[PDB]
Amino acid sequence: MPSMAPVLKNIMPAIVNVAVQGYLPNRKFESIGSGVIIDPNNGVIITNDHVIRNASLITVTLQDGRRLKARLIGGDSETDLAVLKIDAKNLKSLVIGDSDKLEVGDFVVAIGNPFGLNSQSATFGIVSALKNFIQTDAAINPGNAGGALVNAKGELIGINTAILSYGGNVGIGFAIPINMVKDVAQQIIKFGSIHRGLMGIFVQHLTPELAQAMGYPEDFQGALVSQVNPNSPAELAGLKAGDIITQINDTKITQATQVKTTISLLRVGSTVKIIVERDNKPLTLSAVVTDIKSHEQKLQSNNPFLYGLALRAFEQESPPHGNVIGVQVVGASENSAGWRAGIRPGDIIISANKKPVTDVKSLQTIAQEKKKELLVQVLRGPGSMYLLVI
Amino acid sequence: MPSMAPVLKNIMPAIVNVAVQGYLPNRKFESIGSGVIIDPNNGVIITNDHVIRNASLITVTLQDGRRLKARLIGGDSETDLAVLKIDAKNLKSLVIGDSDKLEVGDFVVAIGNPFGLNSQSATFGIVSALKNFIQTDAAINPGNAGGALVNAKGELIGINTAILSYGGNVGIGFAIPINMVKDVAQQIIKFGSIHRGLMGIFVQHLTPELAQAMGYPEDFQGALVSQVNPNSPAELAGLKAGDIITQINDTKITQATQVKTTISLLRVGSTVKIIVERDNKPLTLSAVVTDIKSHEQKLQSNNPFLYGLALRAFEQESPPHGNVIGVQVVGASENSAGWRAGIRPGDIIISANKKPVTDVKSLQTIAQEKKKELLVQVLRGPGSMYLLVI
Amino acid sequence: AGDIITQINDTKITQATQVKTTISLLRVGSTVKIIVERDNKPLTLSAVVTDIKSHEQKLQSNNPFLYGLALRAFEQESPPHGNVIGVQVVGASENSAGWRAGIRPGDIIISANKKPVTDVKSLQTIAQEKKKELLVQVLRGPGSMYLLVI
Repeated sequence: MPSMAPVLKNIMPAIVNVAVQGYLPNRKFESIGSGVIIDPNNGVIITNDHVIRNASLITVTLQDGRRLKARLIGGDSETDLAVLKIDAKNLKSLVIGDSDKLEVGDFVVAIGNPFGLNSQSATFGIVSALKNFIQTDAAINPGNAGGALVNAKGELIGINTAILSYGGNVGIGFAIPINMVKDVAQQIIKFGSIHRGLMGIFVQHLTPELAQAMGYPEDFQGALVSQVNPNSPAELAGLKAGDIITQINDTKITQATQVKTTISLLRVGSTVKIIVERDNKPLTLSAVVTDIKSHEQKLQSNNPFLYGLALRAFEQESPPHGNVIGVQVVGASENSAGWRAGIRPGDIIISANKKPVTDVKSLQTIAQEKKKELLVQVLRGPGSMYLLVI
Repeated sequence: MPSMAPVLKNIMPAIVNVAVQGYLPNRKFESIGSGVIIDPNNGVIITNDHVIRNASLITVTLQDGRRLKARLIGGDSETDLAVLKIDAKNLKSLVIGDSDKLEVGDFVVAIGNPFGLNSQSATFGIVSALKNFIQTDAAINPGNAGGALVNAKGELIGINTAILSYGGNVGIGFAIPINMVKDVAQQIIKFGSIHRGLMGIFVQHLTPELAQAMGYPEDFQGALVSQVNPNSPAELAGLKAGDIITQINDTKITQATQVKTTISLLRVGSTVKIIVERDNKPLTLSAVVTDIKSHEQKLQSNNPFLYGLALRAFEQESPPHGNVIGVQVVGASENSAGWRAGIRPGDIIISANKKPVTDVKSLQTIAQEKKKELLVQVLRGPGSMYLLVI
Repeated sequence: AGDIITQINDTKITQATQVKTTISLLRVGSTVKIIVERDNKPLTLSAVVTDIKSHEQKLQSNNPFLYGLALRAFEQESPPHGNVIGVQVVGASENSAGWRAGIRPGDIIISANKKPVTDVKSLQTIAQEKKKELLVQVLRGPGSMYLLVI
């Protein structure tokens, strides 16, 4: 007779309980979930960042009734993963699969603790879709989070995370593929965390309708680039709106949504090779993943007194003033060095450092002048005002 | 290791998205569901009539991202099926199974798009019951409608349609057996639609309790005939209340509910052989499926001025009138040639074409008289009235 | 504009609302003889009636994809873009060729059919290239999207 016990038996202790206590800064809360042992010797354990979030104590419980105090090595919420360490020895694991060999229709068993139990719950199904989730109809309910999704030979291939559904299993659960898991695990393990980078690209799905419309076979495949922001690594590398990304380093691109998932795993400083069909010619591009703090910080020292604004040219007969000629503020970043000194949306900058301000460029050449402050002169409907922008 | 991928791989593109837009005459609505390709060369596609209903545009999307405009060849709601055509080529299919070889306990995979996705969702289970539905515990949620239910060798054996359950999968889904599907598909394909017929039979389930009670072994099997309406094909063929239908053309009858499902697939004009145990003697009967419009229309020209009424004999001392002798209207079809001329329920027809009207037969022999109108004389409580029935 | 109507065909015209009543009665194909005052010089004109739905068609035809959308030159310094230049879409008919294709009012069309858009004319120039489609590169806030208009 066929059975899934022969493999499940060896591997259950690899899966653990994860109970969590604490309070949310916006109330006490107990938050129960699951977890997996990926380094029996160092006690390295994986779980969902959402389970352990806002924890003071993280109690793990293995199969043998051992209740252990756990420590959070590091935990990225954007991929909703967290690494854990426990100082007990005599721990078991399971082999770590390769999520890329998985095929829709593969059999699959989810291991976790939905609702209560203290030893563990296992449930059966197939792989139903690949996205960056894995979809499965193997049951997954509250408490399954952080637990294991293993293949027909018992190899860790996924960490179960979400359901679609007043939310019972319904037959649609989501797990992160294990390849991703290894990837974020070592980074967190190693650097203690993940530094995400910027690119300066916006990317949309290539409809055959589109591919064709740009002179391509209606089964050409890739991700259409709609914008490339200026002074962004994407543009340094020499990318352009219109380009179709076909390939990023190793990964092959057939959907837009892939580009974001390949990249948002790269450490700051990572080179990324971008193969990009452009006007039927193929051209390999290299871009550097840079620091989202420094980059912001850089454009700020680049465009100094004027960063965070949205300007335009203005020419109007306006009582009481007469004929207004300045630049018009069309918006203002509330944390902008503009807004702080007083500039609100709607204002007309008709002067700066006692010079006449005509077009947007006339104003920028004035902020060009090396000083510690911009002395700006604004209108605000019927009345004016000077404002000192530092 | 065992797997369902080896077969699912070849057959997924056979299944499609079906999005639908429009408004209900009783509001704009988007109505998403699924669909299957049963003629890769002619682009013949099946789905549930309920998905495509009230559509203006029917957008299909195959696996390769091709978004196609679709046309409704024809669609029967009573079986909730619809045939679709699309003018693209390079389409794949799957083999069409035989729903009659299926056996409770067979493994089975449902393919469709519950909720969003644009490529497709597949889910596993067994065949749980046969009814005219197929029951399965393979997951089925909103958006699965119109999609495929295939057997352990990947052959189309069903079109998933309904769930039992604020309605998630719960493990009880319904698909129409494919044999039925072929049947309605060609008819719609061919004649562009299905003309359902009349019989004039009412049929109930033969309890052993009943079978025995009519002098039969308590494991005799069939459908008990409770009524046979007059001038109905059932009666022409020579059927009778009391008879037990054992067999209809090819099909073998073991439940009542079968009779309705075998017959409501027959084109107007179809002969239907009915084998029927009667007083322990077997007698084969042949009946003709006739037109439900003409048949109504026929009884109407048969019984002319009196169709749609429910009459009875009446003899009462009634102030102010004295002793009333007429026929009593006990009801009236609101769309009856009676009701329109004025006759309401409760009326006493005490005369017609200036002759005395005593018993129901006395009235019918008068409507017998060939003319263009019946001049009828009614009472209505304390007062009377003449009414001209055309 | 600025013309004063004196009479339509034979019917002389003494009031403003005379006109609308006179016309709506005329069968389509007829040939109206409008006589008009322009700077004290009376002038006589020949114009031909046509059907409303038929007309609308002429409007949809003479302009392939930009029908139903109000348009004006755009220039602004706009994070995260830098200095945007394109034509801004002011209004987009509920049933405009573009509204179907995905356009919403507000969008700033920086390129069409792979060519840079600047003034309003440049876009139409481009929209007259004898094509099956218009591929419009819009901006929407801090975001870009490509649209195929048909």
